[PDB]
Amino acid sequence: DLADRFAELERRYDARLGVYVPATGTTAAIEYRADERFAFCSTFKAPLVAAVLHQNPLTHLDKLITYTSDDIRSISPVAQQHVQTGMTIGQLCDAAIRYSDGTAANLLLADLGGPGGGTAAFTGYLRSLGDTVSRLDAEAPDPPGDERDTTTPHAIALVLQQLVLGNALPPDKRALLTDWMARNTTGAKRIRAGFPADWKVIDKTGTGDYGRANDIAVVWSPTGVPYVVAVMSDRAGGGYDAEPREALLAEAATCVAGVLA
Ligand SMILES: *C(=O)[C@@H](NC(=O)/C(=N\OC)c1ccco1)[C@@H]1NC(C(=O)O)=C(COC(N)=O)CS1
Repeated sequence: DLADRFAELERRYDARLGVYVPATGTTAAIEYRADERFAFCSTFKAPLVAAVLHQNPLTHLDKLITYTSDDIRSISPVAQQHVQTGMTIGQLCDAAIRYSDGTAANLLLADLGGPGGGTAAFTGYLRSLGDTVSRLDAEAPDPPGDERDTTTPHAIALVLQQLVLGNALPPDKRALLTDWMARNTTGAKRIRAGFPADWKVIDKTGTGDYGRANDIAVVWSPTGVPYVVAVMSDRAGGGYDAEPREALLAEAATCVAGVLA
């Protein structure tokens, strides 16, 4: 029984854990706290890039964006390296997904445009995909329970499913998004750690205060059967400085993989 295993992990890591895997041909949906709200953290950057791709011709990826000192307000491993030259939209998408770059995400939000520095248009994009649940309210750089900047494992899984496996994006734009997630550098110790090496994993991570650790993935079996895996967690019991625990997500993913293999 998965629910007992998930509950066991919650006690181990003094955590709240949310899990959703959408149903397939032969597997029922896996769900644990799947309709509870958890902070997006950086996981919004995957649908954000989808929004930017959708909104523009593909050659918009070549548009150079300039930025300066006061735009670097959050963890931005790539954008800090290129502040003196600027970065193209394509480079920003790359950084936002593969390095979870905060500045890159803010600039992409600004590119999408509109009220709240792009957060309203980003939320509008999710609504267009039938997601009435998620909301983005602020930029990089939220107390536990607060509904601002939250999604649910259920909602974000269905969004990722449409983006990667469905037809939310035309194939050419879909492949750009899928490739960036495939080449992600931040996810080795999360969902990836729970699935055997002969399963393909693409993902976008999220990490925050109050022990927040997320990962959203699409995985493929050795025979090419895809599954969407959304795992979210926080550790409110440790306060603001509670350490995020990647191992919680690795273990949750291992339990899921055991059911799907
Ligand atoms: C997105 O989740 C974002 N994280 C942050 O910007 C955080 N603090 O600013 C409010 C934060 C808190 C703890 C760590 O960062 C970026 N994303 C990610 C990510 O995992 O996607 C990280 C991850 O660090 C890892 N791998 O442990 C930090 S920056």
